[PDB]
Amino acid sequence: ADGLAARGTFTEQLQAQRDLVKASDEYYQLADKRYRTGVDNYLTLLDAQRSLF
Amino acid sequence: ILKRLFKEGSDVKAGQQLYQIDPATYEADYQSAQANLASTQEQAQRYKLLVA
Repeated sequence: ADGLAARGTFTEQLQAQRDLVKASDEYYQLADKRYRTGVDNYLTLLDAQRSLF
Repeated sequence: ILKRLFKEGSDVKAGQQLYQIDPATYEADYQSAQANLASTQEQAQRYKLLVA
């Protein structure tokens, strides 16, 4: 029964954490766009990589 | 006044440089305004690419 509970609600956690990884990934992509344009320095891009990892 | 340029008693056109008053104190703020323009121009041309 506890395994059926985990199979019943771990999908609604894995989809949420995958959306979190995708949101942080496109956050890092926007921070890399800001860096390669030249607005912010390299340390904010390293903070974006810290959050994505 | 540094140098008179026109020929006296001659014809002038609409916009001929007659005299040349000393620009030593009115070019040394043009460099300041040009430096501020060279900063804000690069900032605006980076934000124009970054808004897209």
